[PDB]
Amino acid sequence: LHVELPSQQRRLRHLRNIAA
Amino acid sequence: NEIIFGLNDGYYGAPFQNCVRNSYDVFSLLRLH
Amino acid sequence: TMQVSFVCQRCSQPLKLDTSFKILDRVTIQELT
Ligand SMILES: [Zn+2]
Repeated sequence: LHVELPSQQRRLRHLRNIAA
Repeated sequence: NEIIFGLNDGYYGAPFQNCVRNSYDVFSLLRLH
Repeated sequence: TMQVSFVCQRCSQPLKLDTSFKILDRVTIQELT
């Protein structure tokens, strides 16, 4: 659920997952 | 050979009036900083 | 309808700005930067 309007900070701090 | 990431709101991949509220005022933002 | 351009990063609700933000004096810019 990501509102696509700008000003939504998307940094490494909001990132918790990785997969291949 | 792909990697799929995950953020707070979901998963991201590689590229192949009644609900409004009040925002903090400048004084409060200065106090927070 | 009401057009909004910001959303709370934690609160997850659209926000309404204050006039002082649009009328930010150079003091606030210098301090926050
Ligand atoms: Zn909030």
